[PDB]
Amino acid sequence: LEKMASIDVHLRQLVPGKVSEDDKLVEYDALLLDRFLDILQDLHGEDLRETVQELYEHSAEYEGKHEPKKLEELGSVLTSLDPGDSIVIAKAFSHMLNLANLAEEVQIAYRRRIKKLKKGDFVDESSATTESDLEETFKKLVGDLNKSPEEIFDALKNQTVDLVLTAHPTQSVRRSLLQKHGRIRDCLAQLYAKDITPDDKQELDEALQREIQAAFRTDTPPTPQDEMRAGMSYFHETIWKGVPKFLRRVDTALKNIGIEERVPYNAPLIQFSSWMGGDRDGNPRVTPEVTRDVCLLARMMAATMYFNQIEDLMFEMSMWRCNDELRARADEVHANSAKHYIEFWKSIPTTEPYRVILGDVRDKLYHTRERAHQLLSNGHSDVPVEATFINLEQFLEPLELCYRSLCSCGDRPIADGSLLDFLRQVSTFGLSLVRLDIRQESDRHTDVLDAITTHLDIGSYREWSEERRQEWLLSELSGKRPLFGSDLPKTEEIADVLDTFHVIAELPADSFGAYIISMATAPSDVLAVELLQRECRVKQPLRVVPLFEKLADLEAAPAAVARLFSVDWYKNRINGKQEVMIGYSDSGKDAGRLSAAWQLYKAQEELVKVAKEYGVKLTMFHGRGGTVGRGGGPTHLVILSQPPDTINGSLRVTVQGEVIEQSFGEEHLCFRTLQRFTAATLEHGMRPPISPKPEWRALLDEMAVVATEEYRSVVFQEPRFVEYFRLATPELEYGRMNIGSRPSKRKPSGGIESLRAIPWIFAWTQTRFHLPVWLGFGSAIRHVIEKDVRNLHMLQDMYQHWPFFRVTIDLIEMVFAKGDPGIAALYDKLLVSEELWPFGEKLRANFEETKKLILQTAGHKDLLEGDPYLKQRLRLRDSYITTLNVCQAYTLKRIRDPSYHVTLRPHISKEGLEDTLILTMKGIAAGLQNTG
Amino acid sequence: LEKMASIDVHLRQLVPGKVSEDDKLVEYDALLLDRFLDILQDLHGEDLRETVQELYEHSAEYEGKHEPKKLEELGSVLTSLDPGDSIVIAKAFSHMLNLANLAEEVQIAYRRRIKKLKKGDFVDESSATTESDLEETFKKLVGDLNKSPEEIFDALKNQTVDLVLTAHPTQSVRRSLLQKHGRIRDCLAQLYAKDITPDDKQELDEALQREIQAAFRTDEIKRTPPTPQDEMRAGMSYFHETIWKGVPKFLRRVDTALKNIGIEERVPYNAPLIQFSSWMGGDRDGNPRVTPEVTRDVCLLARMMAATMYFNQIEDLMFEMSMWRCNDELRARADEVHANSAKHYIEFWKSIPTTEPYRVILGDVRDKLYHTRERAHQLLSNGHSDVPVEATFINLEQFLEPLELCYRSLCSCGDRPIADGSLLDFLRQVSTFGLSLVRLDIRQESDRHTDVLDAITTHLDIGSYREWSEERRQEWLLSELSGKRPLFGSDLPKTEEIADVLDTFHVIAELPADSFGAYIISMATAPSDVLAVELLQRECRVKQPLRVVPLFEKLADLEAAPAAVARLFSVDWYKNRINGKQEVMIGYSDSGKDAGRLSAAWQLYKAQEELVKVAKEYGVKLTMFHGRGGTVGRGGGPTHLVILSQPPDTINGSLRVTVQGEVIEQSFGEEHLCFRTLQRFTAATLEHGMRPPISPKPEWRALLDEMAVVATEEYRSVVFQEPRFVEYFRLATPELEYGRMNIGSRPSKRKPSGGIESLRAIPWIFAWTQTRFHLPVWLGFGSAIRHVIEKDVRNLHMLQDMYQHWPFFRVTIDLIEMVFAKGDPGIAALYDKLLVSEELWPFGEKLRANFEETKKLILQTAGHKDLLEGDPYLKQRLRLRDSYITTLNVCQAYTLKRIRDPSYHVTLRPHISKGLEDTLILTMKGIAAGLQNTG
Ligand SMILES: [Cl-]
Ligand SMILES: [Cl-]
Ligand SMILES: [Cl-]
Repeated sequence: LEKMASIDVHLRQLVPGKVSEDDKLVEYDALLLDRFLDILQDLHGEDLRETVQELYEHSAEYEGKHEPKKLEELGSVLTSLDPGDSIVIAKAFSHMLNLANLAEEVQIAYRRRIKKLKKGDFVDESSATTESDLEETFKKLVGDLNKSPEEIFDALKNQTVDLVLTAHPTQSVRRSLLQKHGRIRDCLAQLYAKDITPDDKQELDEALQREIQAAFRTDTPPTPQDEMRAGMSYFHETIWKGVPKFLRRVDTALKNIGIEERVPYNAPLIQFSSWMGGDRDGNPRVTPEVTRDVCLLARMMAATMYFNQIEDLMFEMSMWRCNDELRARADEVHANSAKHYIEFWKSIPTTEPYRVILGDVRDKLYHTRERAHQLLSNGHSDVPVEATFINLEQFLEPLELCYRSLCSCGDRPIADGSLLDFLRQVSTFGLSLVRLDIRQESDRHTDVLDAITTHLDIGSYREWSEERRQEWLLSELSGKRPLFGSDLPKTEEIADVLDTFHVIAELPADSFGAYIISMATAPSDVLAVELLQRECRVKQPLRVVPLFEKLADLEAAPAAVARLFSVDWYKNRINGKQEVMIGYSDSGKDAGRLSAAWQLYKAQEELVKVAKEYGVKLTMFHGRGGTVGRGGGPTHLVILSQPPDTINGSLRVTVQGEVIEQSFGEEHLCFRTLQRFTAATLEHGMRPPISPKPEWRALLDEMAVVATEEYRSVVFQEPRFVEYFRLATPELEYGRMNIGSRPSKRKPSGGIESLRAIPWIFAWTQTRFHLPVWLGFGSAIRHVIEKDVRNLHMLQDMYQHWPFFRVTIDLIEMVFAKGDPGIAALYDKLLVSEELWPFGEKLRANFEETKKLILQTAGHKDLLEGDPYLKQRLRLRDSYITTLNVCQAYTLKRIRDPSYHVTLRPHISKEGLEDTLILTMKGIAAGLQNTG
Repeated sequence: LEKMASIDVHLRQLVPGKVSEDDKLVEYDALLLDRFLDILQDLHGEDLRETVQELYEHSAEYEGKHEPKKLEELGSVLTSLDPGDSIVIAKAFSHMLNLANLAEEVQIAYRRRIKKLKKGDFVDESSATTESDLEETFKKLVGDLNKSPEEIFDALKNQTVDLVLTAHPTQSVRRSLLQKHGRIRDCLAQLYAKDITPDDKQELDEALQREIQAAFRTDEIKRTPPTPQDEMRAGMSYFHETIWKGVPKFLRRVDTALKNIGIEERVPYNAPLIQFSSWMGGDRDGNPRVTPEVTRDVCLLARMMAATMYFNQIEDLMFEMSMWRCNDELRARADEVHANSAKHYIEFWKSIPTTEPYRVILGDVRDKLYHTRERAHQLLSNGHSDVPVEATFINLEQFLEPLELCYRSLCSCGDRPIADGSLLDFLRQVSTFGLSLVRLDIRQESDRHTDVLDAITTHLDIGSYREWSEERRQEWLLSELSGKRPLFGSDLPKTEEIADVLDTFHVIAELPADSFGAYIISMATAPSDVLAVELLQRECRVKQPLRVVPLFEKLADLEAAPAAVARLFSVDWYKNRINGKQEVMIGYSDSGKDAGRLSAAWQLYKAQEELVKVAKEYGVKLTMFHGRGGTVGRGGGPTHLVILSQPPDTINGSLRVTVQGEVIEQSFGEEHLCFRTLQRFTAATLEHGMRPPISPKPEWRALLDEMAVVATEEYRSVVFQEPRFVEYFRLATPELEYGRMNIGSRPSKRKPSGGIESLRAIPWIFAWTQTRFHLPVWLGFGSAIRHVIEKDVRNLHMLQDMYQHWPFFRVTIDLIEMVFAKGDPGIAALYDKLLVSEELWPFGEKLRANFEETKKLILQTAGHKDLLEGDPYLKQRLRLRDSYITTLNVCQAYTLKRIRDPSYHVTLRPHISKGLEDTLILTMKGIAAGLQNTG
């Protein structure tokens, strides 16, 4: 059984050097692959294992030298498989790739940092191995920026990082498999403890095989409640315990620069928001009942976690010396009816006052859970609302009383233990863990107000000009008469909108965040949501957040927001705070990526100018994809790259589902995520990036013109482009496939304009081509190099000295690292008409030229020259991904073309090609993670 | 703040050398003591901290050279304290001693073993650093005895270790304080990781200080002398702490060790290698607070604790059990369960689909567990329920069946590795803990049964069962058990005690057999006592009667015991009722209180010999239950040799031992300590079953018989013949204050009037353990060894041969020597000076001289010049503890003088920073926690 020696040789040939000396990635992945292949031999036979290992070896040789002969060598094997063998092989490479990710995570979490590797500039913030931790950021602020420790502390006090969980564009990984990945990571890490005993190591090996098999032997498009349940798992996994540890580390770093206070436990440095069950944009499956469900489910998970956390808190709080105030409350609580701690104590006596009060809190938490459960499964309760906590103050008040009393009695250290962590958990997570944003297209609000005005015999709000719409909406917001009643013809859509508002109205305000308007263009959209909110009797209306998607919408955004701030009603409703959302993926679908990047920098600049004008605190909400959508260290520089004063201590970022596991799956990875978001926000508030030189802005304006020209000329002007897109890519199968929880085309008939951003990026990411990400950069850089000899030098200056530019270029280079034109050529050869075959050749030439020009700008000879660790990990995944690519291509040809008969091979073991296609989609998706 | 330099100096003088090179004990206790003393300065002032530190330094100097001046300097400070400062200093030294204990536990748990330190004989089995682990025991059985691994495996399959939790004789430490100690041990251990980062180390320091303060600021006196339900709750803490998770880890290590000798099977998941029993809520012997309701309560409470733990564990089990390939049998069960109403996993899944059959079955089991928990809670809190009994698990088989279905099903499809994961741990936990975690034994005096039957026969006009001879008692009992007519009804004059007995039986009949073990008869002397319990059981309608276990306490009861047990096996009814299994109990503390220690030890070896002879004669499998104190009563490594020391064939794969409350924290408080405890019980049981100790040479037997005669003569001549002994015991010792003080949950004097004879064994041992004198343990040995050395010059050599080559003798002597390490005649003399009349002073002086003589003689026997010459690790830890205990000794002595004598006015000192009874209780609890086990 000498197969391990060969896979060892191929892994060492794929990743030759050591990116450090704790570089155990090759060792880790070799171990996981040996154990997996032994299990595979045991379950589906020797023949299956030999076939699989032959496929992987060819894949590694290809990712070695990129010989096109290797790809046909893979294909000859993969097409001769009957659907059963195809499914077993595809499943196998999916789990192998997953194991590579798990090993990769262990490497990242236990890679020792290097102090001597820091260069001293902003480039260090692009990798976790050199980025500034919390305290290095403090000493950067104190030494270089001449900020006082008091100023840093006060900034932290008023800072908020708000992380928004969004639905996975594909497989939102089930909670059970998250747990299994956790056990696998734990077993790996412990197996490499330089102190492990022989028996412990054997039992760890046996647990590792056991877990790999457990994950490999498990097989609707999950209901939005199920996907939400799955998306919330990271709170149980790492975030709940991780948050108080991080805040405590903030306290320590403050003590180490002379600050004697701790960060106030009620200061919302960390907040969590969710779109799961709230985003309705082109998703009729997200109903009012779905939103109510995920709201109550969230309140349930929160009550459970607080309930379970408060018993160990009750065990710790056994003191007797206390406040006069606390003693009064304890004697008060002692006057009542003790069912949830009989296993611990028959009853809580009055000489343990903290235990009395805390026991009453535990009882109210129990009634809170049971009521939320009763509302969820029925629609009414009988549990008195006064016997529960309804707002955060009812909850915080007795805990704060305990804290005051303990400090009163010289027991402050005890208070800074389980109690401080608990208080910080209540402040971070509230009664819901997350606050749900609601998202809907503006057009639906136009439809509702149009049915309303037509019903009042005043005309059609839709035909009205923007100014007339604003004037009517303003006259209604300032009036006292209601707008409509039950007597109102509602279409299914109009009734959905109003019913969603009624459900928001009947639920606690702690569950909701922002009302997000998709395709927002004008102030009347924002006023429409505010009016519909008020007239549906929502007592505390949500803050309305416009989403400006298209490029023209971005240009018109600061005028519309200034006009909104200028009207007295909206100015008194917002009370000096406004949140605006900009969409990177969406805008890229409109006008290419380079143009969306520069337009979003300028648009944020102008929005900040308006916000300073009217005295409003602006919060920029960064949607999905983009430069702000990356994993790990790059994000630190991403945040540092935003224009000066666009953050100002209030950051709101989408954590894309395709990165959320790499970011919160493990204890260390999670802690470092929270650390870098907080540190980059704090530093940016006190140390903005440089203002761009005037020639830099002129150069980017021209490049923006050329890049949007090329992008629209290929994507939108070419007549046969849509046919090519439907052939050289699995877009049709992705939409038909019940994969994306929502549908792809907003209007089923329409073109790419109506195609959503997620399938737009996905379709080209599956083929390792990524055209929506890089297209346009080529002609823009060619144009400026040819127009003036010196512009290359200017470009190289920007990449070296302008953070915004460096992060934009860095993203293009990274996406090219995940690209391989040869595989794309295979897709062309199998799936595209001969009439249309030369077209892909031209686009591929553009791919190569764009790659060379990006290298020239970054001063690099190879891709990712500055981040060898990431190059290593990506090169590792590519060996598995390439196999899922070839399998997906031939499977597509077999699905579309029943006239393509293959010489099948005999069944292998196990002692429908649609399923295999879905496997390859999920696999390739999991191996490429984030692109644009 | 250079105070740290002084406490470091004193600590290094107390423990000078290194018992290894991972000896960080002095570092550990120095760090903890520094942090504690800083907290003490911050809360109660600088003067309080300086006074306390001056006291501790003097205490350590005393435990160094035993200079009598140091004791008067301690007393001089301690008498001048007004009651407030007395409370603060006593509390302070209690928590400091606890920290010495915690540092000691960390040192023991992380001390690396040394393979080169093994000598190759049985002496190695007396210390954790050299004892044989499971695999070393296997290879010792295979190499030296040429046993096949299959024989070892079959022995393990049929071996059972049965550990019985009994009430702590004093402060059964509250669950909360156990948890704080856990956090402190973890901060220490993590603070010394040789790779730890600066911020982590700073935050661990902050957590350590925080936790030490948390423990110091909780009261440990007020409320009630905890109700038996509360004491049971506190006693059950070790299942949540370590035992629940600990059982499957140990069994898996057993599997690995079996693999390393060629055995490919695992220990069958239903095989009872480990069992737990409880007396908490069942022992009524001289304890009227333990009522029938108490028994019903602890049974149902235990059933709740078990259902809770299974409920929480089966959710992770449900996450692991996500397979789809399954058995035809399991697939059928999944389709059936799917036909029903799904309320306990909405946060996880809306409902369980049929393509996850293991999740279907496990979810339905989880539902049944929730109904069981809430139902038992309803029975406890009311008296009835409404939860249908068919919607719960009433016996262990309903519970085990679907889990075995999952295991069989998983193995059918080549998923055996998956089954040997979360599921195997679960099956072994169900088999070990059952539906109750523990089985409650009931214990009652035989005399109470005599009272019940006497009221019965008097009510029927046949005579008084009490006046009847033993043979007539037997004849009547035998005529009644074989008959078809009931014995009594409601029309029966019952005294309060008789009603207690009958209600106890009625409660036993109304509860599941899964909750009960053995009915143990205290002061058992004759077969009529056992037949009385069997009859009262049958006539009180207990459907599945408990197995009856006589407790032979007094020496004469032990001598007559094999005759009585033989007579019991010879009666056809009892023979067919017991079905070939019998458990008999012997009591080490009881026998020592009767006849001294040496005679009770030798008498118990012979008594076990004779009981085995009877069991082999009649073909019955005998189980010896070892009560509290004794040679079988120690902490840690010594138990390994203790078990190996029992007479051949007395164990035979079924061991039942009392785990005394004063040691249970040292044995089950920490992960490693727990694993090694289970390991040494299992390994010692297996080895004794296959490799008995040598049989004693005839001259060793004759010699021990002589020593038994002389030793009982001295012991009874001092305890029972000296008239003023009872007078002295009430002065030189806090026996009176222990009983009057609401300390021992039960009372001391059985009949309040009587002497030591009616005094229970626990207060008897305790009273003398507090004064560092330990008279009940060593008295009689002095004269015995003197007698045999004088009769023949050569007997010393014979004694020295026995200690070196006879395990029983070595463990007995080892125990006496260990108790002597914890003894100090100077402190006992201080108690004499403060509390004892002058005309009785020579009496104590004479007793102390016996103390000295026995000590020297014990040394001569063990071939040692210093105490504990062969176990420096134990000597080291004991020396460490004694420096703290001594201050609590002097304080307790002067506090006793202040309580008894209000005519003793002291020149008080001013109060320091922000009731002598509470002080006394503090000193008792502290000294008890530092001295732990003796005899
Ligand atoms: Cl989107
Ligand atoms: Cl639901
Ligand atoms: Cl006893």
